Amino acid sequence: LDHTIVKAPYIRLISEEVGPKGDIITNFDIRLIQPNENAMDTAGLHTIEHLLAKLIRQRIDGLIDCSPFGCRTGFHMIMWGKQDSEKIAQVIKSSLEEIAEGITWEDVPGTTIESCGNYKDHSLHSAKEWAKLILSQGISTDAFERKPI
Amino acid sequence: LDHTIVKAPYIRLISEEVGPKGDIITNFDIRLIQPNENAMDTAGLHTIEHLLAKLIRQRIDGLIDCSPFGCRTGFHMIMWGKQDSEKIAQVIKSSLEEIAEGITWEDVPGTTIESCGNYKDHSLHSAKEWAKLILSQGISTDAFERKPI
Amino acid sequence: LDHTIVKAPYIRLISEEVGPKGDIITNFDIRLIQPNENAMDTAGLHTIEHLLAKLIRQRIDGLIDCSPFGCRTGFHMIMWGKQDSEKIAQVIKSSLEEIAEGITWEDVPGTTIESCGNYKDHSLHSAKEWAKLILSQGISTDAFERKPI
Amino acid sequence: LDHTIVKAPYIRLISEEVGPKGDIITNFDIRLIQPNENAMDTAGLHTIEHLLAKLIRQRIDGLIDCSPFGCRTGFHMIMWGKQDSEKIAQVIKSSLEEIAEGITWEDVPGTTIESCGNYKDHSLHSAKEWAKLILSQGISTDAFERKPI
Ligand SMILES: [Zn+2]
Ligand SMILES: [Zn+2]
Ligand SMILES: [Zn+2]
Ligand SMILES: [Zn+2]
Repeated sequence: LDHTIVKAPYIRLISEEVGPKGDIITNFDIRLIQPNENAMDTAGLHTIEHLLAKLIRQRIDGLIDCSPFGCRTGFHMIMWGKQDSEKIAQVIKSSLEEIAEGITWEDVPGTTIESCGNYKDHSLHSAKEWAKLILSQGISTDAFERKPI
Repeated sequence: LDHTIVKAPYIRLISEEVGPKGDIITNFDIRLIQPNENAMDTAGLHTIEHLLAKLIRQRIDGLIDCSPFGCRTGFHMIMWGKQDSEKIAQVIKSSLEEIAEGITWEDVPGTTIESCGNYKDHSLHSAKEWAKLILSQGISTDAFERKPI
Repeated sequence: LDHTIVKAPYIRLISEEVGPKGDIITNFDIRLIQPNENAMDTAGLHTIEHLLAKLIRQRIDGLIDCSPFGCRTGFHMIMWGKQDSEKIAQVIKSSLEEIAEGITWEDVPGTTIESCGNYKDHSLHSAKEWAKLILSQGISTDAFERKPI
Repeated sequence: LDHTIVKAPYIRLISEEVGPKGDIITNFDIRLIQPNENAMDTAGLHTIEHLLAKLIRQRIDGLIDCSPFGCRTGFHMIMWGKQDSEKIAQVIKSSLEEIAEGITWEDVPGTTIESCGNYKDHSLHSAKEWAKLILSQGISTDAFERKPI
């Protein structure tokens, strides 16, 4: 991927893989922030990871994992089956809208020393303001051209 | 998982997943740091993420993804097929040893503004030093008892 | 200073600088975290920095600045005039108790986009939890020998 | 200060304080990054803090302290004696030009486990790239109007 030509926020299919018995696994680039222009702080990124794990699964089947990028500009989404980015775009948009306006502290799973490996590094405040910032730019179903929604 | 009773560094099989056509996937908790005692800085975590993606693929097949935890105490690793924590521990130990000694700056893939979403946030110094710190503690095949390899 | 042999949390006087006309300025190392064993996440550190600035001024005059170390293990405190490392200890301890016990979000100053240069990177959750952790280890008045206030 | 309308990078005199014997201390806002649009990662910020400490002293007298902002968009600079925002801008510009081109790993002070409280969290690569990015935008002598030197 040439990171200098994409336009975030976008949803991008990274790859599809076929297992031996023929199951398909799709990998998605969920870019929340424009590469090299900004990066999410660890606390909000961490809280958004916990929330997205929950919210996505309420909205769609087949989620294997949703882990953040080391570069902190988004999330790697792994799913069973072919998926297509417009459905994924709507799942992410809807989830972000819930984080922006709906989630309270008690809806954030795993914020104790027993259930999380860095439980101090959380921030609902950061997650809500990031979600709002990301939503205000529109979620595009294409990475190279703006196609919001 | 009770993060208070584990002993890091460890490799722990999280789950095996069967897809619709019977294909097996395995998810691994690659725990490099004791939960809630410390956390990797973003720069070294990011460089390690890049190097692991390359080093793991050189040593084993069927890697689907290896993404850092939002808590910054390790990596979530996903593979095709049944795998068991013993061979994964070896692959991880061997990769960390190469980071610790062998690797130079030109061996780190994706450190340019075109190839990476946050290309400034890298540190080979950090990656090397973290690698050696983790190695010095030993990599266990069990999360609850020290069984180093 | 040899960071390997200090015992944190501690307060340490670093130096007294004398002005051109004889005013004295004192520098303090406020070490909240054991060097190289851990480090505070940016959001907690940022929130604590906002709170400390206000809370310290409620308790003592002559504060010139209280800035976070680049290493994220504590704060640099600059004060007008000669000052006692023991009274500094009480002022910090008293401040941490309030963050731990009696601070709400509305009591954190400068948490808006107009008033702070990274207003999303805040966490009262992190600040409160770190303050509790620090207080429970005790604040020493000496860097090399546990002398808790 | 209204952070929404400043135009970074800039140098801004925050305040002068007088001591009982008539000594002047000047405080500066060294804003390297546009508030709320981006933030320096900890490693780059940490390495720059170590370098700015020596580089500034080689160029001007009276430096009391140069500490990072908790918001990670710049540095707080404290000096003996009367200001000169234009002269301060020149020193900062000159120091950044040195970081971008003249500094090697061995030129960074405090990068061992004895001499630094988080010695793994350093990155010459990050410091150099940030220094280049900042210089490409120009250092203004006025926070509100671009007067780049
Ligand atoms: Zn967590
Ligand atoms: Zn990257
Ligand atoms: Zn702030
Ligand atoms: Zn340092």
